[PDB]
Amino acid sequence: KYDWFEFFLNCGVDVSNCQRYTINFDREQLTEDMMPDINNSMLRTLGLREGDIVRVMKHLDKKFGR
Repeated sequence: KYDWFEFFLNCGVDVSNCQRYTINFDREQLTEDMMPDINNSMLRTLGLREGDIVRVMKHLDKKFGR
């Protein structure tokens, strides 16, 4: 099972939100292979705060060379 908590922490998300977002990603069946498909709309659907959407997308864009 993918460690979403570590991923959010590495994005600079605050520890409380890391817990909440991990619960949500796990429940909603998000996996590592889906990371290239993640966009702002989806993160908003998954309940991320606007600041955290920015942080996570900045990380993913850097990861995937965008």
